[PDB]
Amino acid sequence: AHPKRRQSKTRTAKRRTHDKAVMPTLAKCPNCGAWHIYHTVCGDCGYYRGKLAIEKE
Amino acid sequence: GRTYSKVIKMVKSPKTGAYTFQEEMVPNEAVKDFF
Amino acid sequence: MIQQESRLVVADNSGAKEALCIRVLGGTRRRYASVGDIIVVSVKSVIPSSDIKKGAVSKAVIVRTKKEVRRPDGSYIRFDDNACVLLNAAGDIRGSRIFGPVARELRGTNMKIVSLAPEVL
Amino acid sequence: MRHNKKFNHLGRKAAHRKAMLSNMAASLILHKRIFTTVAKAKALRIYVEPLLTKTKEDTTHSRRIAFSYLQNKYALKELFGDVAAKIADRPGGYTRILKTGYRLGDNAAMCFIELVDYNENML
Amino acid sequence: MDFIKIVNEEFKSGKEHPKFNSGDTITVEYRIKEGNKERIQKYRGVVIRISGHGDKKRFTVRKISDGIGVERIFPIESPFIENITVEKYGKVRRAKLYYLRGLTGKKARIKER
Amino acid sequence: PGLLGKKIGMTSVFSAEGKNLPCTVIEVGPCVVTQVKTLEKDGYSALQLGFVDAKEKHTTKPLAGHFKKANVAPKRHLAEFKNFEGEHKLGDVLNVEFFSDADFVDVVGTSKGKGFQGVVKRHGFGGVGQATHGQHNRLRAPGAVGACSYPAKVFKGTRMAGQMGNERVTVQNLEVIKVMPEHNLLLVKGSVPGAKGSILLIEK
RNA sequence: CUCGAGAGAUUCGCGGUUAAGGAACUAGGCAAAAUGGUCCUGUAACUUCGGGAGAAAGGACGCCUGUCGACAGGCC
RNA sequence: GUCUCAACCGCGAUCUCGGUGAAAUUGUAGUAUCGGUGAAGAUGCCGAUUACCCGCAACGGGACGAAAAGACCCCGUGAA
RNA sequence: GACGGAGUGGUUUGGCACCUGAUGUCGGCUCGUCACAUCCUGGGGCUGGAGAAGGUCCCAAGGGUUGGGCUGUUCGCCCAUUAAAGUGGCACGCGAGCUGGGUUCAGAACGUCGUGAGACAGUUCGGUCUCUAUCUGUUGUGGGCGCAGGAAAUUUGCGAGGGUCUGACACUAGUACGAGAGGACCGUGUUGGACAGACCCCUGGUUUACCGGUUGUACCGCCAGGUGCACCGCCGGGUAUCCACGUCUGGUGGAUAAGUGCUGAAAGCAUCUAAGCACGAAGCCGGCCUCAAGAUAAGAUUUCCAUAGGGUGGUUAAAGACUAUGACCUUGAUAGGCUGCAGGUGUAUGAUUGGUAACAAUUAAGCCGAGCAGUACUAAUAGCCCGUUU
Ligand SMILES: C=C[C@]1(C)C[C@@H](OC(=O)CS[C@@H]2CC[C@@H](N)C[C@H]2O)[C@]2(C)[C@H](C)CC[C@]3(CCC(=O)[C@H]32)[C@@H](C)[C@@H]1O
Ligand SMILES: [K+]
Ligand SMILES: [K+]
Ligand SMILES: [K+]
Ligand SMILES: [Mg+2]
Ligand SMILES: [Mg+2]
Ligand SMILES: [Mg+2]
Ligand SMILES: [Mg+2]
Ligand SMILES: [Mg+2]
Ligand SMILES: [Mg+2]
Ligand SMILES: [Mg+2]
Ligand SMILES: [Mg+2]
Ligand SMILES: [Mg+2]
Ligand SMILES: [Mg+2]
Ligand SMILES: [Mg+2]
Ligand SMILES: [Mg+2]
Ligand SMILES: [Mg+2]
Ligand SMILES: [Mg+2]
Ligand SMILES: [Mg+2]
Ligand SMILES: [Mg+2]
Ligand SMILES: [Mg+2]
Ligand SMILES: [Mg+2]
Ligand SMILES: [Mg+2]
Ligand SMILES: [Mg+2]
Ligand SMILES: [Mg+2]
Ligand SMILES: [Mg+2]
Ligand SMILES: [Mg+2]
Ligand SMILES: [Mg+2]
Ligand SMILES: [Mg+2]
Ligand SMILES: [Mg+2]
Ligand SMILES: [Mg+2]
Ligand SMILES: [Mg+2]
Ligand SMILES: [Mg+2]
Ligand SMILES: [Mg+2]
Ligand SMILES: [Mg+2]
Ligand SMILES: [Mg+2]
Ligand code: NA
Ligand code: NA
Ligand SMILES: [Zn+2]
Repeated sequence: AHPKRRQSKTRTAKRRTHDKAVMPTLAKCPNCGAWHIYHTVCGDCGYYRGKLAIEKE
Repeated sequence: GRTYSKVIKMVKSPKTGAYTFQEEMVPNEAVKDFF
Repeated sequence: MIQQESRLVVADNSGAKEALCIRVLGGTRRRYASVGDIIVVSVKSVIPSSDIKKGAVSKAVIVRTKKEVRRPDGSYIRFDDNACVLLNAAGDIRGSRIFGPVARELRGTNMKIVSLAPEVL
Repeated sequence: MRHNKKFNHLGRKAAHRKAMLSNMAASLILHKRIFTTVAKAKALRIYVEPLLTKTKEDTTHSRRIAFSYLQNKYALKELFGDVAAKIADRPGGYTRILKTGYRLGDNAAMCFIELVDYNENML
Repeated sequence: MDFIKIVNEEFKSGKEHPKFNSGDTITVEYRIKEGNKERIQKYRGVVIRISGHGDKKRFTVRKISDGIGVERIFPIESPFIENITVEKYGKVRRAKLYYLRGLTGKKARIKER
Repeated sequence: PGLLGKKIGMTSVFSAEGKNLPCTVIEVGPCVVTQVKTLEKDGYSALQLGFVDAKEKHTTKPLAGHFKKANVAPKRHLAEFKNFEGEHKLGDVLNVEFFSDADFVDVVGTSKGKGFQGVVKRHGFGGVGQATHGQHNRLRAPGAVGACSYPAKVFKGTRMAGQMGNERVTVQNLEVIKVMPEHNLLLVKGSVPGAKGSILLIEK
C-alpha cells in the first residue's frame, strides 16, 4: 500500500525507458508534394489515390 | 477357468550371465507359440 | 436429478404418500439419483390407517423424474413429477400396485415393478 | 470473450445506439456526405446499406418498412426520390469511407462517409 | 466442398414420414426390444416442439397417461421409427407450445384446422 | 506416424448397431514428403510433410528453394512425424488410406483462446463466502495466497489468474468411424480441440 | 448535469434470466423471491365485548351484440 | 441463485489513446533463494544455490507493511 | 503386562521474563504447502492364523480421505453413507484475502457482593473491521541486446511442471478348507462412482442481435400504418457465440524397501553374505501430457542473400487488456455490401369475401439471417524507414 522508500534517480529513469512519443506514418503526396499521413486524404490538395476527393474552395 | 495358463522359461542375461526368469499369462491355446 | 432434501411422490400402495430423500447410495460424493437408482428416504406423510408410519426410514427406487433421461438410441423421456417405490430390507417392494407410468430403465434392475405397472414409458 | 459478435456497441445503451444510427442515416440521405469518426462511420455502413436496398422494390410496404427505421418524412421523400434513381444499377457498395485525420479536443480518428453516386470526381 | 452435407448423405438413416407441425396430434410406431423379441409400441400425443437443421430435426411429443404427463423426444431420422400417422391437424399461434405443461383437461384442448 | 488435417465440424450419425454417435469431420488431405531426416545426418529419423497448397506470392525464397529441391508444389503447413514403415522418399504423396487400417487415432490441436481469465474459470476456485451474509467484494476472489512469516513468500506453482487456452492439446484413442478416400475425409467419434478450419495432426 | 475517443480481458458497482432440487446456505431465510387492486362469498382460538379481522380460505375482471351496474350469447 | 454449483447477458467503473493532474509514504540502496547464525522469527551476516538488460497487466505471502508517542497491564509521594 | 528404570520431541499445561513512539486475538470460509507417528488403497513376518473374518508388528506419503441435526463454538453426541471419513506443523498457516456468531468499550436488566460510587469462578438483549501495491514474492505477457555474417522454416532435449484414486458383480466354485455353519487364494472378464481435459452433433441454460402479442401515453398534420418512453414496460419464443445439467477422452522396463531364497566359508556343523547369483511394493527412475537452447556450455538440419528478409501502414480474425499471433492488401474473396441457402419468428401491409359487430378465411406470409456459397459494387495506394517485395 505504501512505498517503504523513495525511489532513487536511477530506478525512476530505468522505468521511463518505455515512455516514447509515437512517430506519425508520413508519406509524400504525388500531386502536392507535401507530407501527409499514409492512407488519408491530403489536406492541402484534397486528393487521394490519384483522384480528387475533397474539392476545396 | 481355462481362459489362460502360466508359462516360464529361463534365459541367460548379458548383465550377469546366469539364468533369469521370464513369466507371463497367455491363453491356454497359445503356449506352443511361446515355447 | 434427485438429491438430498428432495421430495418425491410415493407411487405404490405401501401406505406412504410423500417421501424425503436422505442419501443417494453408491459413492462418496455421488450427487444425483436418476431412474433405477436406490436412495434412502424418510416417510413424510401417510394415508390414515396405513402399515408404515410417518417418520419411518426406508430404502426406495426411483421410477420417474422431471429431468429428461437419455437413451442410447437418441431418444429422451421426461415425466411431470419425481416418483419412487419403497423397498423392504430384502430388496423386494413393500406394496402390491404401482400407480402411473414407469420408465424402461427398470427392465434391467427390477422386474417386479415392470410386470405390475400400468405402462412402461 | 466476444467470439463472433458482429456489431459495435459504440459505448452506448441499445436504445441510444439505435437512435443515433437512425439520426445519422437521415443526415446522410439529406446531405450526400457527412463528417464523423471512423468507428461511427463503419457502424453506419452496416445500418444504411440495407435501407438503401429497399428502394429497389417501390411499394407501400417498402416505404413503410424504411419509415419504421428513419421515422423522418423528409428523409423518406429524398430516399425514394432522387437517391433511389442514382443507385438503381449499382450492386451494393453504395457508400465510401475515406480517412481524414484527428480531432483537436480528444484526438479522435476522423473520416467522411458519402453516397458513391453523388461524388463525380471519384465517379 | 461441403463435407457435412456429404457425410449426412452417406450416413442417411430412416424413412420418409408425412409432414407435421407443432400442435398436431400424431402416433409414433416405435420398435422396442425385450428378450430378443421385437415389437411395435404406439405412442400418441401432441407435438409441442420441432428443432434442428434439415433432415436432422428432433421433435417432442407429449401425452397424459393415467394422470401423469409424459414427454418424449424423437430423432426424425431414427431407424427405430416404423410409421408416423397424423390424427388431427391443430391450430396454434406460435412455434413452441411450452404453455401446455400448465393446463389440465378442457383447458389443454387445441382447435382443429 | 500420421498426417495433417483440417477440422471441418461436428455432426451426429446412426451406426449399423443402431446407436447415435457424435462424429467430427476432418479433411486429412494429401501430404507430400518435403524432407527426409536420417540418423547419419540429423541425429534422428523422421518425415517432414506439407499439407496446404500455397501461392508463390506467399512463399519466401528460402522456402521456395526448399520445395524446389524436393520437386513438389509449395505447401503452407509443415510438420514432422516419426516411426513410419515403408521408407517413403522425397516428393512422395500420402493420403487418407494410410488410416484405412486404423482402429483408434490421436489428434493434436490448438485449443480455442479464452484470453485472460480469472481463478474461478481458469482453475475452478470455489469463491469466497456466499453471495449474501456479509459479503462485500470478494465473490470471485482467490482467497489467501500463503502462510505467515514462515515461508514468508508465495510458492512457485501457485494457481492464479492469467492467459487461458490457445495452447497445444492432445486427445487420445479416438475411434475411427469411417474413411472416405474420395473426398480425403476422415470420421472420428467425439470432439477434438480447436475451432473450425484449424490444423490438426492425426497420429495413427 | 464543463473532459473526451476507442476497445469490449480479469475484477468490482448497479441491474436481468436460469435446467433439476427447494433453506441442504447461514450465528440467523441476511438479501432476494413471493403476496399485493376492486367487487362478491366466508372468516378460528381468545377477549377488557371494543376487538382479534383485510384473520384464514375462495370466486369474477378484456372486447362486441342485444336486454332490463347486471343478464345471456359471441370474439381474441 | 441463500445453497448443490455455477453459467450467460446490459450499462458504469476497468484497460488503450488525447487533455489536465494530486495524496498517504520516503536514512541511502545495484533490494534473489535456502538452511545456519544472531537483541533468541534475516533482502543486507556465513556457506552454498539460482539469476541476460528494461517494462505492462493481475494477486496479496513478507518488508515484525502505513496510520495513532498501546485504551489492556504496571509505574508517577501525576490528574479529573 | 504390575513394581521399577533409560531416553526422544517440543504440538498441552506450566517455569523463566530474553525481542516487541501497537508483533490484530476464537471459530468458520477461501487457498494451500510440508511431515509420517498410515485412515483407505499396495508389499510382507508372526499368530492362541482350519477356511472366512481378525489381532500385532514391519516397509510404504503416489493418489484419495462425505453430507446433515445441535452448539459461536474447537471438541463432542446423533442421523445416513463410504474403500476410507488419518494425525500433526506452517505467528494454535492464512482479517493490507473474507466474515464478525464468541471474547473485550460506552445503553439496559437479572442473580449475587458492597452503606455507596460500583463489581463479577456469572447471565441476558443491542452495539462503525480503515489504506489508490514502492521493493520483494507469485501468475501471465512484451521491448532490447546476445548467440563470432544476415535471414525463412523444421527441430533434438539439458531440464521443469502436470498426471498417479477407487467400488460392485460374473466365472473358476458352492469347489480347496471345514463333522457343520460357512467358504477361499491364484487367474480371466463385465460394468460403475469421484476427478481432470477438450468440445457444442445431442439434452439443457443464456442470448439489452432478432421475431411476435399486449397495457398506458405522446409524436409522424388526420385515418389507417408505425415509432419514442414506462426494469429490455410487461409477456412468449429464440440462431451464432459463451456454457453444464450435456458429450467424448484419460490416470500407461530397470533399480530397490520390508521381506523370500540358492551356493557358501570365516567358525569341520550352522548360516540369504563375507566372494558371487535369483526374486521382491499404488513407492524411485523411465514410460503418458505440456513447456523447454539466455542449456551465455546460447545445440542440429534444409534453403535464400552477402532485393534475401523485415518494420511502419491498411481490410480484419474462431487471436487479443495493451502487446503478440493468424489470414489478406488489386495477377485480390480480407471485411462489408449484393445475390441465393441452412436457420429464428410465426402468417405482415393492402385487397376481396363472410359476420350486425368485436373478428375471421383467401393471396403471396412478412421481417430477420452473428452461420454457409457465389460475386470486385465499397474499402484494402509498396508511399516512407532498416537490412522489391502488401
Ligand atoms: C491493542 C493491541 C492489539 C491490537 C491486540 C492484543 O490484544 C490485547 O491487547 C488484548 S487486551 C484488549 C485490548 C483492547 C482493550 N480496549 C481491551 C483489552 O481487553 C494482542 C492480541 C496481544 C494480547 C498483545 C500483542 C498484540 C500484537 C500481537 C497480538 O496478537 C496482539 C498487540 C500489540 C495488538 O496491537
Ligand atoms: K523466507
Ligand atoms: K443460441
Ligand atoms: K464478400
Ligand atoms: Mg511506462
Ligand atoms: Mg479468444
Ligand atoms: Mg458460489
Ligand atoms: Mg459488510
Ligand atoms: Mg458487494
Ligand atoms: Mg432454477
Ligand atoms: Mg424450474
Ligand atoms: Mg441448516
Ligand atoms: Mg451448514
Ligand atoms: Mg428481509
Ligand atoms: Mg462500459
Ligand atoms: Mg491519459
Ligand atoms: Mg532464522
Ligand atoms: Mg534468510
Ligand atoms: Mg505497522
Ligand atoms: Mg507510549
Ligand atoms: Mg515452538
Ligand atoms: Mg515502530
Ligand atoms: Mg513408517
Ligand atoms: Mg493462527
Ligand atoms: Mg482487517
Ligand atoms: Mg495478513
Ligand atoms: Mg453499563
Ligand atoms: Mg437492531
Ligand atoms: Mg472491509
Ligand atoms: Mg449449434
Ligand atoms: Mg437447445
Ligand atoms: Mg417523449
Ligand atoms: Mg427503454
Ligand atoms: Mg419522460
Ligand atoms: Mg556350509
Ligand atoms: Mg497493391
Ligand atoms: Na444491597
Ligand atoms: Na451472413
Ligand atoms: Zn497533396
